[PDB]
Amino acid sequence: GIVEQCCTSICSLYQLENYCN
Amino acid sequence: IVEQCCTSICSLYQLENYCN
Amino acid sequence: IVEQCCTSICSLYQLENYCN
Amino acid sequence: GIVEQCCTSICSLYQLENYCN
Amino acid sequence: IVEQCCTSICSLYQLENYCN
Amino acid sequence: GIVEQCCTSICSLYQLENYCN
Amino acid sequence: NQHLCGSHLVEALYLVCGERGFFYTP
Amino acid sequence: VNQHLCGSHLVEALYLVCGERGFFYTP
Amino acid sequence: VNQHLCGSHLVEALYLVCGERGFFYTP
Amino acid sequence: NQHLCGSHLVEALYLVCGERGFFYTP
Amino acid sequence: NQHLCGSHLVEALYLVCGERGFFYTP
Amino acid sequence: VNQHLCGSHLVEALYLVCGERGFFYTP
Ligand SMILES: [Cl-]
Ligand SMILES: [Cl-]
Ligand SMILES: [Zn+2]
Ligand SMILES: [Zn+2]
Repeated sequence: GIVEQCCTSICSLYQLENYCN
Repeated sequence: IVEQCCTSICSLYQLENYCN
Repeated sequence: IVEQCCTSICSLYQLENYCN
Repeated sequence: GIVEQCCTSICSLYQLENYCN
Repeated sequence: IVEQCCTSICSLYQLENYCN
Repeated sequence: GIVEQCCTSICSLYQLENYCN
Repeated sequence: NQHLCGSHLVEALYLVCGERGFFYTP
Repeated sequence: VNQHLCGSHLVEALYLVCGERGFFYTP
Repeated sequence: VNQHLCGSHLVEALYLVCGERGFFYTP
Repeated sequence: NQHLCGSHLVEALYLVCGERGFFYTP
Repeated sequence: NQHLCGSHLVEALYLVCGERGFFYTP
Repeated sequence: VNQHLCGSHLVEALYLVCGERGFFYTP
């Protein structure tokens, strides 16, 4: 999950753009 | 930057211009 | 939501409407 | 204290509304 | 404070007035 | 570095004013 | 700007909705 | 140091939650 | 508790990054 | 909005006042 | 206010630039 | 990961504190 993914390791703007609608 | 991005909303692209 | 809560300030109540 | 209470365990909006005037 | 610092930008000095 | 300095120990407003131009 | 409000809007939604999560659109 | 960043989000929440009622912040 | 402050910065980023496209937040 | 400023106001007060804490009212 | 935008501007720059860092001036 | 959320509050402070004087951010 977003949290699971991005609060353990630092996510790039690119990896965040995935959770967009 | 203030001039650019505070009157009209700047894209991730236009901002990236301001990186060091 | 922008229409609703960016012209007049929305209460915690009105926002709660926007939860998933 | 607010810090003592709410920075160790996650406080609900209800538990925060207590520190209001 | 809203009156003071939301019409004209307040300095670190003017804000410090509002500390408890 | 700013990070090195100020993310390990809490920096005062005065110590931050140093990284200003 | 209205974009600035959106930023404050989601933070709020974030605190209000919680585990329930939420959706934002413009 | 964690407590300091946390305090920052505390006052932000307190702001939304308290509103017109206002609040005092003490650590 | 770390995860909660983190979530806050997540949605902020998602906001900038997603933009007009919008997004859903779930923990 | 003026509400948006209040949000930025407290953050500032937060950094300026510190351990001393502070008060916010509208 | 325009000062409020500056606050949102740097946060953005912060997420966009990253390790590269960035500069802000008014 | 802590350092990243911290950096975010750093630049925010630097913004208030530096003001017209401005600043450069480097990690
Ligand atoms: Cl944080
Ligand atoms: Cl704003
Ligand atoms: Zn704002
Ligand atoms: Zn934070």
